Amino acid sequence: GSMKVWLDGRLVDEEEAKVTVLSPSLNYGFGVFEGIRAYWNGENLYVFRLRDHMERLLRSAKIIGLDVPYTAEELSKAVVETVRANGFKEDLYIRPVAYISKPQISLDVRGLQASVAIAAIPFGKYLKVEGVRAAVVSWRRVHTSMMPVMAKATGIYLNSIMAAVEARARGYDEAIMLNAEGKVVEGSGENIFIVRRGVLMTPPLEDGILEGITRETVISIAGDLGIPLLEKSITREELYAADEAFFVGTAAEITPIIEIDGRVLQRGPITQKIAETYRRIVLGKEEKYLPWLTPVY
Amino acid sequence: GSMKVWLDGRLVDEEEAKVTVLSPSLNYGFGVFEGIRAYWNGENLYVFRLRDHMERLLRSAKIIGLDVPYTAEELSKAVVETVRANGFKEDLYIRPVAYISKPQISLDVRGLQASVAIAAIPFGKYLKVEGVRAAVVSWRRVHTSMMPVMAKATGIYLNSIMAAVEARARGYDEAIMLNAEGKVVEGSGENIFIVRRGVLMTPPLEDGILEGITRETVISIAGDLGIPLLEKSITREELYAADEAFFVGTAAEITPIIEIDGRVLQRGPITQKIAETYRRIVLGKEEKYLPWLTPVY
Ligand SMILES: CCC[C@H](NCc1c(COP(=O)(O)O)cnc(C)c1O)C(=O)O
Ligand SMILES: CCC[C@H](NCc1c(COP(=O)(O)O)cnc(C)c1O)C(=O)O
Repeated sequence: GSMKVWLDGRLVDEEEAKVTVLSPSLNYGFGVFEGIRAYWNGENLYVFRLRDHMERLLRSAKIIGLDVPYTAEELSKAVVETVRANGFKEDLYIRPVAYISKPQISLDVRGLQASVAIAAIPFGKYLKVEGVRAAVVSWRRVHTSMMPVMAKATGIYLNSIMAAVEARARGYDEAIMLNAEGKVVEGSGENIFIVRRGVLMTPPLEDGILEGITRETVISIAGDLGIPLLEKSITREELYAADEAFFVGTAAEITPIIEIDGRVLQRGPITQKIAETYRRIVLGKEEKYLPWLTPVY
Repeated sequence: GSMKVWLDGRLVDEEEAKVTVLSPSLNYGFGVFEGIRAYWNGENLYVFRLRDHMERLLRSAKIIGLDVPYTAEELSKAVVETVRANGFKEDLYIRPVAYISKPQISLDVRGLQASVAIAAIPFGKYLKVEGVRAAVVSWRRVHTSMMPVMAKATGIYLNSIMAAVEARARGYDEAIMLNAEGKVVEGSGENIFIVRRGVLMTPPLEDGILEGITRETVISIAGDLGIPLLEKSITREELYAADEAFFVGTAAEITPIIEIDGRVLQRGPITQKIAETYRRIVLGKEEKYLPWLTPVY
């Protein structure tokens, strides 16, 4: 067992895909990354919303001032080449990461050129498919006036780490974070939805959350299924009182939340319908959505 | 030209001191680092407050939940061995960095063991010794309720990057950041002092700043010199109206601020006295302080 990894145009062994410990990306949290799934349906391997993830990678890089010298098209091709070169025929999580490979102590990162690495890794479920127990954590989500939280920027994730570790140490599966204004915004690595009186609600972008591609997927799904949907701020009380709640994300997929700070919630019907639909979409069984699947072979 | 670098007990070439691009330290800003100077006085090479920096490295790691399997003593010896092994006889900036060397997508970083790398690099002045022009930037310093800013934690520095880049792009030498409550707290990589009516003032730790070892040095210096000193919050207006102001830091040393957002300040007498004293201290000419100098040879 040793898989290949794309790195600035070249396939190398995992063991050779390394960056100097003096990199300002390692020292100062200055890079961007992505999370992309590929699903095996029995007949092919499909990368889900590949192009969308690669355009977001570049939006992230533009947001933080990182120069990524590749286009979204190149990056997309790179993913396909990398999955091929390994001959995977199973569910993958794909990690592109863009970082500075030059050693540099100076915070002045102007004019640097990012490298990109892409790894593909066998991956099953991230959260219990039957539902997870969640805790609102003491750590607040980092705020837009301090760090650009809408970007999937590496240094921001120290915030997600504090959150994730705190919930897990206390026995739970996942953290929920509030923003600076006390609104429910995000799991450590998931966007969040609740259902209240048959309306689906998810915090708006302006609340300071990652603009998740799963989130966006679920918004279209709700459009198709005729489920009324509001992008509206959510408070802790609404979460405690929700008829249902669930997390969404590339790794997380669609996962029900069956407990929040000891308050029990049903594994609910809207969650279930959305989870079933999303599975059909990613496995290639919904014709309308095939433009979002990139065949590897 | 190729220098040696300490890495988990072993001296290796810079080119071999590399970490997998899948490291949660690279992907999620989860590590800690230090900044340590060594000064050449003509007769020896002295590392300044080595032990203090290494104990802070470990406080940082304890703060963010990173397990560093070395003691401050070991880390100190490592620095000396590394400077020796390179045979430097000149001014150095030393970068220890503690990070996770295992590849890992999961945010669950519990139970991991950090590696440490230590590099030493020739280094002269960071900011113009005659004084710098500074701008209060649009980016706020990250807040304690979101990230542990008192630690020298890698992912936090994306905040310092946004600040430093913004000031430099607009033509200035350095950024000043306000905290969430609007108080002047820190440069992108410096603590800040002002002098108002002959009293030296620097923001208190609780304002959300790095507990700088230079800052601490200057507080003792002021004690010795009989300069009244307050650890008190500073507002923008006080900075505009200061009789003098200056930045301090390992890299920065003691640097006057001669302009803030177009408002001119004198290169002042207290700044000068503190800069002259600090130089004498680090070059070994002040007997009282010799316990803070570690001879390399
Ligand atoms: C492992 C870190 C989590 C990681 N990010 C997913 C993620 C999301 C949802 O984003 P999307 O639906 O675009 O996947 C929301 N919020 C955060 C903090 C995330 O990490 C993931 O790649 O799934
Ligand atoms: C290159 C990043 C700046 C870096 N940190 C120094 C530094 C200080 C002052 O700390 P000390 O006096 O302990 O050095 C204050 N504040 C910040 C944000 C810093 O980066 C330095 O190593 O000097």
